[PDB]
Amino acid sequence: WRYGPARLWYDMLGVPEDDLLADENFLMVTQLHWEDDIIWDGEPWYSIFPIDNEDLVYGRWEDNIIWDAQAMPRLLEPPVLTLDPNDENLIL
Amino acid sequence: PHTYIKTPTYREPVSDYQVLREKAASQRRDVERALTRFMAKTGETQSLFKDDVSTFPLIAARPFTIPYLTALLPSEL
Amino acid sequence: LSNTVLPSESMKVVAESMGIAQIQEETCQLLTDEVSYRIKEIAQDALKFMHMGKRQKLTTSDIDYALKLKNVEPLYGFHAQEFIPFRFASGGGRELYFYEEKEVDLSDIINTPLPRVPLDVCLKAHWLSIEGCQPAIPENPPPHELSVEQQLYYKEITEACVGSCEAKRAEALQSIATDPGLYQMLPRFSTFISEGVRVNVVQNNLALLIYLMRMVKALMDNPTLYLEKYVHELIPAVMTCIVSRQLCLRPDVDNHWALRDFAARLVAQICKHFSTTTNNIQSRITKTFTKSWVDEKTPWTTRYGSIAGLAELGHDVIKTLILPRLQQEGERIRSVLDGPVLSNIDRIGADHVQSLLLKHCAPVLAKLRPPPDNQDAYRAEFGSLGPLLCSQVVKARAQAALQ
Amino acid sequence: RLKPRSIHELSVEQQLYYKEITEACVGSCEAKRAEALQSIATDPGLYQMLPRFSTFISEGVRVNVVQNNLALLIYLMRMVKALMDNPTLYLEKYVHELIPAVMTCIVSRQLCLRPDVDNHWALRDFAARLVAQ
Repeated sequence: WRYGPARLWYDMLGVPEDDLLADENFLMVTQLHWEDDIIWDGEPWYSIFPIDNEDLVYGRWEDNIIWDAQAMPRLLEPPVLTLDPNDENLIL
Repeated sequence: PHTYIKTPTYREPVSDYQVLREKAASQRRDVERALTRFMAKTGETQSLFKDDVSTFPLIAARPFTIPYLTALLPSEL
Repeated sequence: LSNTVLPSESMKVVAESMGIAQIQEETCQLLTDEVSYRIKEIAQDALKFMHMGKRQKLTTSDIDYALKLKNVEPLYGFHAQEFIPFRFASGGGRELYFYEEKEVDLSDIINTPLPRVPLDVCLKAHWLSIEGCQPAIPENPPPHELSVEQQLYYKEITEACVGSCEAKRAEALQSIATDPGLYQMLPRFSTFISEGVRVNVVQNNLALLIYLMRMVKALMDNPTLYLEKYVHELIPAVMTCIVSRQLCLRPDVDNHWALRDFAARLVAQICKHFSTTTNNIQSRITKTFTKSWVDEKTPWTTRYGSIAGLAELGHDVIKTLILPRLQQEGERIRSVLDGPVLSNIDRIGADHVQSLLLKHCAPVLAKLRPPPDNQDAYRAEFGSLGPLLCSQVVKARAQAALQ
Repeated sequence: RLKPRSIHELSVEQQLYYKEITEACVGSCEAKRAEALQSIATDPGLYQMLPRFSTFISEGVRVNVVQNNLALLIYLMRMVKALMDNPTLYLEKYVHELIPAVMTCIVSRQLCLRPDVDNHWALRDFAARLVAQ
């Protein structure tokens, strides 16, 4: 949607239609300090909640950022928003 | 049941009119307070008390060249 | 594309108005390529009175001037003010269209209101251009949906972070970081940020990317709003300022380097606060950084971004990702100490990569080595990382003395 | 555009199973514990519920050493031991939460009186050292 959120970007663009990579290294037993995580009486609240997102959880947003601008599958484009309604508290 | 059981249930929605009125009211009050504090901080400001910008900032009164246009005309129509 | 004629079934209908019962299809083809040939010769001769008498409309007096030209008898009754009406007749199998003419009492044409008398042709002079542009005389041409409160708040907050002045930007970021009710405007901010970082590919603006990364850093510091669901747009935007190659308009003088370590610190924070074992945010970010770093052909800017993010993740990551490829420093110093090609940009980026590498690998060398470190630099690659490690041990001793 | 609502990745039989196993593993009755521990030790479908078990363990020990509740801890360490000897599930994605929980159990001070349950405290350390080794 050209007139929706991100209209400022659309107007600026001027578009008007409408071995260290081994899997184990990354397992969190080899990358997390158990002692550090514990509060240990020094001066959370999650996972008893049922559902999460899909894109952030599954998609490769890391690929979103064209590492090389010249080799781009998509150049400047309308990139229309989806108005996809979700989350919560949102009245509609 | 765990051996071969699946319950594809939905998510209990909020139908509480009281808490929905409270949520919409408090969100409207908070966004209008944030908007008015941001607009009073980034412009000319007045104050009911001497040197009072942090608490109760007033957007300063600016004169219009034609005041009936901003008074009488409807903005949502 | 092709020679278009009247249909042959339109001549069977005409031949039955005459009384001809059966007309064969070769006769109907013989009729319709002649009458559509004479239509095109009066279509194009009416157009010669539309053009020579300058009208661009093709009134019905143009066709009557062309039928007069081809000697054929005129068509009476087509100068009155009419239009194109047609009336459909369904019938029991015979589909057609007709006129449905109407009547009028004769005394209601004798007693019609007369139109106003016409005016005679006169001349009028006026200036069209006076030694330049046209004058402004009247003979010339003239030249789910956010409420209004939060729509205005969204407009003011987004236009305060585009770069008119710095003080309004600082107050807008201190608004975003410290307001309680900014939910219901989080998806709009996420869309704005992700599309604005995308718009860097059309215009390589470093400044607007620094402003969008400070917008993300302000969105993270808000205690009231939970970005776990809407962080999906934010992380590619944050990693954008880390793994893309042209972050600058003038590559040599623009410090894309800072939008690199700022966004790397940002993505280390975004995978400290939000990485859960169901998410796999940190493992999937390390895997993208790792296969961007280990893979050759990658530019020195994107390798700088990969090393910067991996080194802001923590100490064990640089133990098990950076330290195996320390021999790559030799491949770097191939193009730094040595080479006639000196005036290229591949030297400033290479020694920036070198400085970041030895700055981050000095405490890692201080953690997993002896306290002496006599010729560790000689044992190290290029003998420089080892000097940096000695400097790091000295800094650690100074910190211990301060404690 | 009102879109549909998502569903939790556990079934309601699986979620009820998780609730029964966790309310049995806090050791109100000993036979209930022992079955729940054997159920943890040999359920093949106990993957895809394992984040919620690891989070329940980790979060529990940290708010259970605020007041040194020894049983709550001895039951959680037995739950860790029952999680480990299950052959089907893949554990080293979750060991970064499991190890600092056993570490504090062994290296922590006892907020409850030390003399009465010192033998159990030594046993709690012994369970913690055995799982850690």
